[PDB]
Amino acid sequence: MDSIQAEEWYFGKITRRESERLLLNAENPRGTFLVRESETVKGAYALSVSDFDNAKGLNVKHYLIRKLDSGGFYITSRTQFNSLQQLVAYYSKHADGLSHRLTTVSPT
Ligand SMILES: N[C@@H](Cc1ccc(OP(=O)(O)O)cc1)C(=O)O
Repeated sequence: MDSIQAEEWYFGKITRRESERLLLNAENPRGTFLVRESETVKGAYALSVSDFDNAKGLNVKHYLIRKLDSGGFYITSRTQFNSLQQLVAYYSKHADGLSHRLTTVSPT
């Protein structure tokens, strides 16, 4: 499997604030996204996704991706993935509990 660093949507140690600055671009389709390290939960990841909310308008959603020491990743413990690549593919197809499905890799 490709290392996560080879994936166009993986931005590593980009901060939550830096991810919001990027994803709040009004040109980005709803569901523009990247994956990053979590700043608050060591060893976890975050899925950061451009959104349009009925009340808040343009906003960025952040979903915490937990990593099992035994192997695998999840946002909801009932729905586990063997890789971040599998997780991104799954949430690209359907929201299944996110605000919106993933549509667009954050441009850079
Ligand atoms: N519901 C939380 C879930 C969350 C928690 C932490 C997290 O990592 P970081 O602090 O790097 O954004 C990402 C998502 C949120 O909207 O922030």
